[PDB]
Amino acid sequence: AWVGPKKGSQVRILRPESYWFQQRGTVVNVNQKTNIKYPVTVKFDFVNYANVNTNGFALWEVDELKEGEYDPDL
Amino acid sequence: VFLGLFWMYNSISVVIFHFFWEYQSNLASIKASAGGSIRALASDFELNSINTNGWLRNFLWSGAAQVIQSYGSPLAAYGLTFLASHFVWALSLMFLFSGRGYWQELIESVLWAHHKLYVVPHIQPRALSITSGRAVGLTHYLLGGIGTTWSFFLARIVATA
Ligand code: CLA
Ligand code: CLA
Ligand code: CLA
Ligand code: CLA
Ligand SMILES: CC1=C(C/C=C(\C)CCC[C@H](C)CCC[C@H](C)CCCC(C)C)C(=O)c2ccccc2C1=O
Repeated sequence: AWVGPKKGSQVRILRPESYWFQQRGTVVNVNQKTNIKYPVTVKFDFVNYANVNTNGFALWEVDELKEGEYDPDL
Repeated sequence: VFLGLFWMYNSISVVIFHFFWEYQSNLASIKASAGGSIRALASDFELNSINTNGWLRNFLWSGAAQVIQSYGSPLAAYGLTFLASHFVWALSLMFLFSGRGYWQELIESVLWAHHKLYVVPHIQPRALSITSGRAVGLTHYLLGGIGTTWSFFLARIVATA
């Protein structure tokens, strides 16, 4: 079975220190291996100060959002 | 090159100060009259340009009367550019003394204020890079110093000559 957010679904970042904290990003892929601590790879429209907009997150650091339960205006 | 530009500014500023004081001293000396032929020293430069206090009193403070008393006269523009040059030069000090990180954190707080009101610019606000900050500071420093000297020299040499 698939564990974690669905591919391509918007998620809100719950990692306090992340540049996109409480912001929204699109899930690229979730590594379906139990040993991976940060499988959820999320892509963001905004780039951080390192000019990188893709990062991996833990399962508990991302909140999957429904198709219309978030704010489209960020 | 960034530091050498400051030192070039210092060098050329001292050079033009030397030239301007020598020029004014020669103009005053040739304004002996005709009979006065013992200039002794006089030569305000030759008699006073031997101290830092001598410069600060008899050149900068002495000739600044023309540029600071220019209000209401055609040299009021020189006075205003004098003030603006001082302003730009202190703004340079702002850019040169400070650093990128602080301004980045300040912009983070300001950008939170923006996001709170659904403003959210997408060209993400980043403060000037370290080299960009140094370059802006140097540009403002050169502009302010050179403009101050420009206004001072022009007001002094137009009002008195
Ligand atoms: C908010 C911050 C702030 C402000 C506003 C000032 C204000 C000033 N500082 Mg300053 N300063 C500050 C913080 C500040 N200080 C701090 C924290 C430090 C570090 C300790 C300093 C260190 C410092 C130094 C070392 C010096 C100053 C100086 C000055 C003066 C510049 C001369 C002047 O009035 O030019 C403005 C006056 C004018 C007449 C300009 C108006 C006319 C011009 C030509 C047009 C400009 C308008 C502009 C372009 C807008 C038009 C838009 C249009 C084009 C569309 C002025 C009183 C200088 C000074 O007073 O020397 C004695 C100076 O040398 N400051
Ligand atoms: C008295 C106020 C004052 C003045 C005179 C300047 C002047 C300048 N700033 Mg500046 N600045 C100011 C306040 C001021 N600043 C303040 C308060 C801040 C915020 C803290 C900044 C932040 C800032 C940054 C971040 C940067 C500057 C830069 C510059 C330079 C731009 C170079 C240029 O013209 O590119 C164009 C070059 C040309 C050759 C164009 C031709 C010259 C034009 C035609 C002159 C006339 C300008 C224009 C027509 C006047 C009318 C404008 C409009 C009303 C029509 C110039 C020396 C930039 C540069 O710094 O240095 C690296 C830069 O990156 N400034
Ligand atoms: C390395 C780069 C470089 C070089 C070679 C020069 C060269 C020169 N600059 Mg110059 N300049 C430079 C960078 C440089 N500049 C920079 C970066 C700035 C910006 C701050 C300036 C700003 C500047 C100004 C504002 C002026 C000059 C002037 C001059 C001229 C000085 C003539 C003079 O006083 O004769 C004196 C030198 C001699 C007569 C040569 C002999 C001196 C002694 C006796 C030699 C001893 C030899 C000894 C036997 C052997 C020694 C060996 C030992 C070293 C091991 C000369 C052509 C001046 C000029 O052109 O006025 C007309 C001038 O007004 N420069
Ligand atoms: C708050 C006080 C204050 C501050 C911070 C400033 C700031 C400034 N003034 Mg200023 N000024 C002030 C008050 C102030 N003014 C007052 C009250 C007056 C009287 C009305 C003046 C009259 C005045 C004049 C007439 C001039 C300035 C200039 C300057 C600029 C010098 C920039 C620089 O780095 O020079 C670098 C420093 C130097 C080049 C040193 C020159 C000063 C000494 C006395 C010359 C000594 C020469 C001697 C041979 C020793 C040389 C040593 C060598 C290694 C440097 C700067 C914008 C000058 C300018 O445009 O730039 C130079 C200028 O022409 N101001
Ligand atoms: C203030 C400051 C910033 C912040 C500067 C920023 C964010 C640049 C943006 C400033 C805007 C573009 C000013 C626009 C021009 C002004 C409105 C004044 C010109 C027009 C008036 C004369 C009317 C840095 O990024 C920085 C970096 C490294 C060292 C020192 C510093 C530094 O001192």
